[PDB]
Amino acid sequence: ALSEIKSAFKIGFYLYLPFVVVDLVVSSVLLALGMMMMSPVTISTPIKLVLFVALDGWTLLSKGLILQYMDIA
Amino acid sequence: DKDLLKGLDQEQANEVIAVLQMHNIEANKIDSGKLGYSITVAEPDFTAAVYWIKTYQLPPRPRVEIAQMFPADSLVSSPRAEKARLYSAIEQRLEQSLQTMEGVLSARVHISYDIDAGENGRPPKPVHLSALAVYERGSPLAHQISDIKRFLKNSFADVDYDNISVVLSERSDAQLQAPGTPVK
Amino acid sequence: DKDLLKGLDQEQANEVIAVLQMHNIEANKIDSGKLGYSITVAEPDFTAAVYWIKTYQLPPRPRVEIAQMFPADSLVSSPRAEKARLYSAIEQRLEQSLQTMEGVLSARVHISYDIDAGENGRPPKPVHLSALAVYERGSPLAHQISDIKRFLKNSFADVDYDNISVVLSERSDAQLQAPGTPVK
Amino acid sequence: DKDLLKGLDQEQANEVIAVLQMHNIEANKIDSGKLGYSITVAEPDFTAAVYWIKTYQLPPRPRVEIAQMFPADSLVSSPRAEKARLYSAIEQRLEQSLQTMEGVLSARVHISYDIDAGENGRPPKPVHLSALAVYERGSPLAHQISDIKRFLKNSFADVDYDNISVVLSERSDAQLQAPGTPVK
Amino acid sequence: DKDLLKGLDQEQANEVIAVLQMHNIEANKIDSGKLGYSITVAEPDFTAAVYWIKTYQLPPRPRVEIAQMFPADSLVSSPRAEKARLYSAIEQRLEQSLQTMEGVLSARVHISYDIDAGENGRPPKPVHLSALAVYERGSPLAHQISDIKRFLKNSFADVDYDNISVVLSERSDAQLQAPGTPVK
Amino acid sequence: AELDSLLGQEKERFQVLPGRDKMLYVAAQNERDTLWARQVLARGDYDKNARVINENEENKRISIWLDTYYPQLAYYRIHFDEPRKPVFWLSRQRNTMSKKELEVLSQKLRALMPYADSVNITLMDDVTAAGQAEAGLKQQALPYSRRNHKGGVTFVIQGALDDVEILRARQFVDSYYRTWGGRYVQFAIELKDDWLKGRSFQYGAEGYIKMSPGHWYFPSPL
Amino acid sequence: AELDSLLGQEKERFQVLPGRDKMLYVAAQNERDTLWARQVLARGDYDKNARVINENEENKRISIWLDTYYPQLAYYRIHFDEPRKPVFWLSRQRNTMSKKELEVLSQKLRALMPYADSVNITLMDDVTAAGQAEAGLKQQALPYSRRNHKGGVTFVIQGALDDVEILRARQFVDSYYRTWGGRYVQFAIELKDDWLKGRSFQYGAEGYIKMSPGHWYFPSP
Amino acid sequence: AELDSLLGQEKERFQVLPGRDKMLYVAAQNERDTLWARQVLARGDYDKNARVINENEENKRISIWLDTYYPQLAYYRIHFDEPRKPVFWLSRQRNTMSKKELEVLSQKLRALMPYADSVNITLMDDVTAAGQAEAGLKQQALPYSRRNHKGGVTFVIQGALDDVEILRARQFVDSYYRTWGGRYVQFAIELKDDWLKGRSFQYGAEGYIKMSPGHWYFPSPL
Repeated sequence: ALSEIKSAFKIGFYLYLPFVVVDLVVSSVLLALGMMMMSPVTISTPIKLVLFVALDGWTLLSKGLILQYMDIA
Repeated sequence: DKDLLKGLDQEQANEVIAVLQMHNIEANKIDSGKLGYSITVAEPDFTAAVYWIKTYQLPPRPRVEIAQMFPADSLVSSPRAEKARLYSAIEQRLEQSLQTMEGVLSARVHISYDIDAGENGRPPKPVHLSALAVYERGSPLAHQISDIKRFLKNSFADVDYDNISVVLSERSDAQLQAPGTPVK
Repeated sequence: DKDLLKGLDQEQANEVIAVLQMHNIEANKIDSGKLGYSITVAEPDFTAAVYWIKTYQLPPRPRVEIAQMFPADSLVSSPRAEKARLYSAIEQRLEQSLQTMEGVLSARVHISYDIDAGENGRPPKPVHLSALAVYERGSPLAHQISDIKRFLKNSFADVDYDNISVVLSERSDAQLQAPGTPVK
Repeated sequence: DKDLLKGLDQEQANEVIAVLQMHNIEANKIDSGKLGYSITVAEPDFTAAVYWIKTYQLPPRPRVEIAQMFPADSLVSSPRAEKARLYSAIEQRLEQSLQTMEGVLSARVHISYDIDAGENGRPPKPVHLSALAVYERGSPLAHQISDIKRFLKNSFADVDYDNISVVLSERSDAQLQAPGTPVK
Repeated sequence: DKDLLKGLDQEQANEVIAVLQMHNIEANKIDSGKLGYSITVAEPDFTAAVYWIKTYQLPPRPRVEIAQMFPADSLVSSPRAEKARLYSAIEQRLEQSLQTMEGVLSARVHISYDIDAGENGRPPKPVHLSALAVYERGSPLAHQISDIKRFLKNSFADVDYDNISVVLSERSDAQLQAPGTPVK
Repeated sequence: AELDSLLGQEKERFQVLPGRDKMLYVAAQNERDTLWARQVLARGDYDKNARVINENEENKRISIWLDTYYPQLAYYRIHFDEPRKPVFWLSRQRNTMSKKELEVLSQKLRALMPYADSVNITLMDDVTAAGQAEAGLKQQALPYSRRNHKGGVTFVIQGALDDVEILRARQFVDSYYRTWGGRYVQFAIELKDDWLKGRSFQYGAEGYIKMSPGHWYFPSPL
Repeated sequence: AELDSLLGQEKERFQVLPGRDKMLYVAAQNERDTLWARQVLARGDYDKNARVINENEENKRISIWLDTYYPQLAYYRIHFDEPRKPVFWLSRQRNTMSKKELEVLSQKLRALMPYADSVNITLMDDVTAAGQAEAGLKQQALPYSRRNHKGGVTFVIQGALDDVEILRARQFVDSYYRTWGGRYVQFAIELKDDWLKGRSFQYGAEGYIKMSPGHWYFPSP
Repeated sequence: AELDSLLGQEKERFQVLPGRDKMLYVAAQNERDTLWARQVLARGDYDKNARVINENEENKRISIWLDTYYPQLAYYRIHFDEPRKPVFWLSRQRNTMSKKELEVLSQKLRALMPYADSVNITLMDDVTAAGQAEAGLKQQALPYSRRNHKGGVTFVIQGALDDVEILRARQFVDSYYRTWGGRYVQFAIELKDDWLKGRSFQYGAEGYIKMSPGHWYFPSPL
């Protein structure tokens, strides 16, 4: 069990990495305009949510996680 | 000198002249500058040259490969779009390797592609190969079929000798003499 | 004086000339600086030179390799791409090491590609090899087939002697005399 | 005076010269400053020299090594790319150490790449080596196959004397006399 | 006065001259400031000197080390890239200590590398060594196996006397007289 | 310019024969020198008429005339070592010809080849043609299976052969057809895998194939 | 100039023989000198006619004539150690020739070799030809199997040979083909992998191989 | 421009012999000095013709002539310690030539070498050839397996030998091949993995039985 919490926490960081690029590239285009004060979270979450289902995310990590364990499909 | 074709390619005009000179009519590879090449035939040879253009389907289309519609420039690529690009480079490298044998002028190799087995619950099927070849004449081309099946057998994981079909043929007659201008 | 191919590079022009010169026609290679080379023949030799361009599929296309379909400049690299870029550099190093033997002028090695064994929990299959070679004439090329098998057997994990197929052949007859200018 | 190749390299021109001087035809290494070297032969010796360029596949391509397909400048580096960059430096250092033996002129060593075996839960398989060598003539090259096996048996984890295959040969007859200019 | 190499290094030109001077041909080393040295040879000796450039694979590549594939300036260092940079400096320090013995002119040591024992629960295995040496002539080179084996056996944690492989040899005959100018 | 000087520098590979029908035959010995000589006569830098002959082409051409004017003939090959007096190898134990019509055939074959002066007809024995074919097939350690029927034998070489048994079985057949012809004895090399690949079977006169541990298949008696 | 001055500097590796049909013959001794001397005559710096002969392809040329005009003839090799009087190694126990037709065969071989003056024909036994091939194959300690039949003998070398024995075999077959040729005795080196590397088995009369603790393999005799 | 002056400064490592066929021979000693002397005669800084000979390659050249005109002859080596008078070591117990056909062989060996004056033929014994190869192999404490047969003898050294036994065996075979040559007795050094260095036993009901020497070896778990 301690080897599975270790093997899960370093997969979730790799998953974490593209999103940080997204909410760092949408928060910096507001400061290029005169938008220094508006909150970028309410703009970050739809542009992060319509990209993950359009690129078929939840059927890409559900396949890639079961391929570690068994001969799926 | 009525014109027939224009806007062609360097290799598209060398096939039109090679077809028309086989049927006793001459042609002219007139350069058009920045437009390309243009083939002009004589006036008595215009009816025959139009009929052999329609019959032989000239000018030739560019030859297609499977890895041309799954380009490697996209930011994401499916495993379906990565196995078709791997197999399309294997079936070209095997075609380049078959031409260096003793007597072969040209060849063509096909491999069975795999689509549904990446996601369906079935294991992937066996691999099937198919080859064509054109041999220099004077060759006993019944014995050459055992040197191509032996070379193509263990270049993959596991194929049988029943899953390989080789259909080869000797080349045509030589064309050496000039066609001849119409006596007018 | 008629031109048949322009814009060719150096390696393409030296293989168009070497094909035409063995069929008793004389070609002329003309440099043009930035626009590349160009090849011109005489007037009686044009009907035959177009026929050998069509038959031999000249100019030669560049030779393709599997490592070109998966470049190392991509931001993400699948394990199917890293294994495809590994086996294509092993089969290039093996054919560059076969030319350092005694009598070999050219060689070409193929490896069976296995890519789907690593993605899921299936065990890998055996690995297959296949080679071609061109030898100097005067050599007993029946006993030269055991050294390429012994060299190729333990360059991988575990192969047998039934998964290696070597097809080798002596080189063609030497062309040393000049073609001959047509009198008129 | 006719040009064969141009835009070559310093190490690429001495191989074309070393091949043409073996077959009784002269060559001239002309430097062009920034554009590279160039090699010209005489007009009676142009028909044979194009034939040996086509046969011997000149100019030689640069030698490929496995550490070039996985460069060190990458932002991420999988353990597949660290083991491939490691084994590709061991088989370069071992073939640099084989050239310092008594009588060896050149050599080449291949390691069996097993990259996924240590990753998977299955135990890693045995490692196989293979070597080629070119010896100075006058040597008893049947007894020297045991010193190379003794040298590279203890350079890895667990190799047997059955997983090492050494294929070696003596060098060619020396070319010391001048070719000779064509007299007309 | 025909040049054959230029742009060479200081230690590269001393390896080209000492090879040519062994075979009765003399060469001139010419400095060029920033563009390196250059070696020229006489006209009757150009045919032989090209043959020994091709045979001995000159100019020499710089010698490779395993610590160059894993540079220390990288921000992320694996345990594999730290264990390989450790062994790649123990391997150089041992061959630098082998040259200070009584009669050794050159030496080369090879440590067996272990990588895939640290990341998984597999235990490490016994480490193997291998050596090469060149001794001054007139020395009993059969009794000096036990001194190198005794020195190497206590520089690691667990090695056996049948896990160490020493292959050594005496040096060549000295070249003391001048080549001589080719008169005509 | 003469014809022997309009060809290449090496005046050893070609041989010009003065024909009897006011022509001039050049005799090459392979298909690369035949195209080397046909390019000269096709570009038209020679005034008179000339033809290029060969060994395999002329031996294929004369069998079309002989397959119409002399059917049911047992012959092997026409040999052209000296191209002025060719040798016609005829069978002995298969013909019904006396001494008169052999001279008639030797005059009608002379009229088909204008470069020749006389055609020599020698009768080769019929048993040594298959004795050399079997003894040369046993020295190469090749497995084979001889089938005897009237007017021709047949050697079948099948199974999974390795790379030495293909290269040894091809250099012998091409060296035997060159000196005997493929009229009488025929080799059948056939590289295929083993029949009934991974199936256990019960051979001999009442046979079945076990498709599974519980599946019997009853084809032809294996 | 003369032909021996248009060749290389060292006038030892080429022998220039005067013909009989007003032609000149250059006798090289391998393929590298044959292609060295053919570039001279091919580029055309010589007035009259000349040819380049060899050891191998001259033994290949007069076997094409000798399988048309003299079939069923048992011979070994035509030796050219001195090119003006070659030696013809004919067989003794397989020919039916008297004293006269050996002289007619000598006169018909002299017409085939215009550079020669006489042809010396000797007769060798077929016992020493197959005896030196078995004693040399036994001295190198190689595994072999002899198969005798009429008009030929073959030696089969099989097994999982190492890298020393495939070099000892090649240095012997190459040294034997140079002397006797492949007309009588033929070597067949094919190498296979071994099954009983890690298996336990019983050898002898009742032989089997245990491929597993629960798996027997009975090989066919 | 004399030939002894066109060589190096030290005029004691070469030796120029006058020939009978008007040609000067330079007798070098090893392979490194043969190319040092061949470069001089290749660059062409000498007027007349000359040849360079060697002890290792005049014995390889004279055996090509000898196994065509005198087959089934038993001999060992030709020694060139005095190059104007060599010694030919013939076998006494394996040939029955008389005195006259030994003087004809000595004159035909003389006409092959134009630098010699008289070839001296000595008959060496055949027991001491295989006797000094066994007595020199027991002195280095090496494991071996003597195999006698008709007209030759072979010594096989198998096993997982260490680095001292490889050096002493390779250092001894090179000192025996120089004296006797590999025509009669041959060594078979080969490394494989078994701690019993060549010998093998089988165990039943009485102790151990020394097995026959064979090709199959038992790999050693140890």
